[PDB]
Amino acid sequence: PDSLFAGLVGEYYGTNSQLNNISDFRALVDSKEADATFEAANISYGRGSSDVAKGTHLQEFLGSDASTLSTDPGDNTDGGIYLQGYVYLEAGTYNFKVTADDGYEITINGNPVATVDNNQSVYTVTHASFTISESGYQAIDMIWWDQGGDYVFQPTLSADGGSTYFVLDSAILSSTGETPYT
Ligand SMILES: O[C@@H]1[C@H](O)[C@H](O)CO[C@H]1O
Ligand SMILES: [Ca+2]
Ligand SMILES: [Ca+2]
Ligand SMILES: [Ca+2]
Ligand SMILES: [Ca+2]
Repeated sequence: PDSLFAGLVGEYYGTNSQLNNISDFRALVDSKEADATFEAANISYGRGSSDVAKGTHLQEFLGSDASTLSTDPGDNTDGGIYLQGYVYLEAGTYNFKVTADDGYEITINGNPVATVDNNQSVYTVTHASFTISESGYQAIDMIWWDQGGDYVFQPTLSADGGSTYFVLDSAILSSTGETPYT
């Protein structure tokens, strides 16, 4: 049985190898069990300095979500997160606008909808629009990593053509696709 909560299933992975791109982080996820798990209920993390994978920087980064950490990871030089679950969206057009250091990839219903395939100091990209064909819980996943140094990750989503944006949080997230009453 998987727990039902108003959030995405979060996994954190650390490494002492360099993360240069999405492929490197995905390979890290493939390589071992998560160094920690958590509930991603308010997906607006950071900013901080001095490596997300060192000390208590991950806790600080995750903020409001860190109280659900399964463990306190040890130090690593590089690290990142893999989030998966569901997001309630009505049928229509949407686009992400994401602030991040380093890179990331967000997919909805298996298709990438926001990609930065490289390291970067903090930068905000307004991504291309995508459509949702049927109202309901949509499958969503995210990866994000830090190669070192500073770190931040705030995807925001617009339903109104880029006029307003919102953070993905417990209002609309579901870990399993069932309706959370938590
Ligand atoms: O956080 C930043 C970014 O990772 C950049 O790519 C290299 O410098 C680090 O300090
Ligand atoms: Ca794994
Ligand atoms: Ca730690
Ligand atoms: Ca590094
Ligand atoms: Ca960084």
